[PDB]
Amino acid sequence: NFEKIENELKEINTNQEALKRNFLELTELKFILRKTQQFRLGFVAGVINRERIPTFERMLWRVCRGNVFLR
Amino acid sequence: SQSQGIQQLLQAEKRAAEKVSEARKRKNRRLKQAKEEAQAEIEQYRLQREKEFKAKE
Repeated sequence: NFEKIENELKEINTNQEALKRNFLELTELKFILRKTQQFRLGFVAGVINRERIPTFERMLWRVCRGNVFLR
Repeated sequence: SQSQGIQQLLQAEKRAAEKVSEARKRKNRRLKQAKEEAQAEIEQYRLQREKEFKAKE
C-alpha cells in the first residue's frame, strides 16, 4: 500500500505536470499562431517576457550583424 | 508597413525554388547535349578517317 501510494503520487505529479505544461505550451502556440498569421529562407516564432524586448532585439542585431526583421 | 515583408518572404520562396529548379533542368539538357554533340563530332572524325582511307584505297 505504501509502494502503491508512492508510485501513484509520483505518477499523478508527472501526469498533472505533463498535461498542464502541454496545455500552457498549446496556449502559447495559439497566441504565437494568431500573431504570426499576419505575415533557403528561414524564420522562427516564440514567446518572451515583455521587459526583455529592448535587450533581446539589440542582441539579435549584434549576432545577425545589423540585419534582423522582427515583430 | 508589413506588406513589404510579406512580399519579400513570398518572393524569397519563389526565387529560391525557381532559379535552382531552372538550373537543375539546364544541367540535364547540357548533359544530353554533351552526348549528342560528342557523337556528332565522332561521326565527323569517322567521316574524315573514311575519306582519308578512300584516298589510300
